[PDB]
Amino acid sequence: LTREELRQIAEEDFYEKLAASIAPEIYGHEDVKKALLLLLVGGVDQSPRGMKIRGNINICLMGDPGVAKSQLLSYIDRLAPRSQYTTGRGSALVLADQGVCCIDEFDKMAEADRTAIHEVMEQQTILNARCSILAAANPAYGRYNPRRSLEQNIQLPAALLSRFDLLWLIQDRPDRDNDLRLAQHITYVHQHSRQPPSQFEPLDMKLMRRYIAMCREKQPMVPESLADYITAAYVEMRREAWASKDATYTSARTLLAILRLSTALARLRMVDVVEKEDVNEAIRLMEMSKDSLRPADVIFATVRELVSGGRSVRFSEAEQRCVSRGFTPAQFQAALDEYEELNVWQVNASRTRITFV
Amino acid sequence: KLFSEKRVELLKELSRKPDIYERLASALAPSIYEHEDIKKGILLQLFGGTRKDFSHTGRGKFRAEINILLCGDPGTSKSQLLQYVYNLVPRGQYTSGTAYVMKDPETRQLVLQTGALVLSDNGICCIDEFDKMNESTRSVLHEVMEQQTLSIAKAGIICQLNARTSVLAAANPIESQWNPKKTTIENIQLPHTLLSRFDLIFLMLDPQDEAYDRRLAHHLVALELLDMAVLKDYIAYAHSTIMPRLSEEASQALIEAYVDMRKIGAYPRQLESLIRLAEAHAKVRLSNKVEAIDVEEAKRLHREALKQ
Repeated sequence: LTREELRQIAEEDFYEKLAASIAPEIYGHEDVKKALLLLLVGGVDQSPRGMKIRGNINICLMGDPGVAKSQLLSYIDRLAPRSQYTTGRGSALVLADQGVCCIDEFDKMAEADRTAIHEVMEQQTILNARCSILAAANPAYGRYNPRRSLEQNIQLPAALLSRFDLLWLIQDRPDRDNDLRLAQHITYVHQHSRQPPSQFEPLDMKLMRRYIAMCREKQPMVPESLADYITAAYVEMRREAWASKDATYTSARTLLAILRLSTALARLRMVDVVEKEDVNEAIRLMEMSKDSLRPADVIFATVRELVSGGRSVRFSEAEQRCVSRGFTPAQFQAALDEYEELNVWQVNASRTRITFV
Repeated sequence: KLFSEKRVELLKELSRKPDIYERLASALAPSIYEHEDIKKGILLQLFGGTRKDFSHTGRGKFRAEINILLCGDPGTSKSQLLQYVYNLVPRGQYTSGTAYVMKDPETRQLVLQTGALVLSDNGICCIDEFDKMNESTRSVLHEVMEQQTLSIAKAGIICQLNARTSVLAAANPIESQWNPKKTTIENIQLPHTLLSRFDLIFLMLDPQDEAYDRRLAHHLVALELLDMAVLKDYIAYAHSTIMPRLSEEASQALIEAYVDMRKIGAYPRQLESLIRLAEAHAKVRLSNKVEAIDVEEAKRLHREALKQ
């Protein structure tokens, strides 16, 4: 780019403007726009210790007909530098090397081609097939049924869905105000030949293409400090997915996907080191994607800490420990009396020892 | 022939280390974690047994090559391990779930083309998604598993082919999840013949233990060289040079092992597999005689696999 144009990209809230600039003609779905932007950016590719890891982001968008999936696919085909737009029957993977393969009517294809798709997804090879797969799908009956399981509603194997690093469900939920807003936006787009006036005018396609090309040039390195936090977050997510039977199998592929998302965010912000904000944003995006489918008590605890094998507790030790915690002796006496009312314990008349009932 | 004296001396020095076996277990598939028994079994299969000709006895050529079956959830180390074995082992073959007739355009004569199984003769053949294969192919597999030969009688073409290959198969349970049951068929639905033909069956279960997930995630985020390059030539040297033979003490140990094993249920084929495993371990130690240690280790591994 010309650096002045990069500054023209780098105003405040630039991430939101870039997300909205992709397919602004379709109201809402900012999360899907962010996912497509990260797919355009993509993660990093590394070959450590004899194995090759993927940085490509493959996203599967499924929804009832009429949720403007085809228009999103056409727009991303137009915007991506190397993009191959194809249908279920109509087929390409090699032609979109180092690019984006946008395929629609995925659910309307025979399993024989699906079997070959798995190798492309897992190893980006066929020949090399290093491409980002963007798949579109529809429910089997024409309407998504939340009663049925996800696999049955998608009629695809669980492994194929797992190999997709991102799954986005769009449902045509009838809301009166939302329907009226969508209708009026469609009317304005139809009449005025233009998008409705938003807060910020979206950037040009060429400018966005150049920005993506420049952001792909950088290869951020993951710091070792955030590794422990990433492991803790992955543990929490996998525990949650184990507790829920209907959640997708959170194998190593989920951790690889979130690492790819963090690296893509780091490339987007043009920083050679991945920060915790990128990790938090990746966790937020994954969570949204999976969602689409008194002094008395403190003093009582303080004196409870001194019940290590004893029934009676000295008054002075408890008083000193309570004062060390930041409580005045008046509050200590008040808490002692209040918990004495509850028949918890009895205080000696000499105020030297307390016997716990 | 292909080794200088210094290479043989270095191999002897390495073999004199009592830990080399376990160290070689650490050498196999560094990216794979906490599957030491599986690596041990793979190494034993690489060593294999010794070939014996029973022409004077009137018996057929007994199989002397080891086959291992793996079963578990998809997305695990199956495909990566199979690729590692195929890349490391020369003449290895990778297939997913035979001979055929081709017309000669010159003489109009029907000639034969050899499938991957025949092409991998004296090599290792690895198969993914064993459960998802047609029943006709699995019916064919019985002959190659048992007699190491293959006979065809079709359209007047009658032929017999040698198929000295080792089968390393990966399978997926029918439930796609380890349902709490008793027999492996209740989860995988395989006939008793194919299961009995396998020398070693291992099951990959992802435990619901938090610390295991910690270790897996750390190994992933954090994701030797002196060993595998030497090991290829070391395995070639062991195959070409040494052959173990059975002893009286190991004879008594194997007899006792068989009579104890049948009380649990037992077929003579598992006894043959135990003999083969003892030969493999003797080759591992580069010992020309099979001793108590080989039999004890083979029995330990078999009992560990059965317990799991």
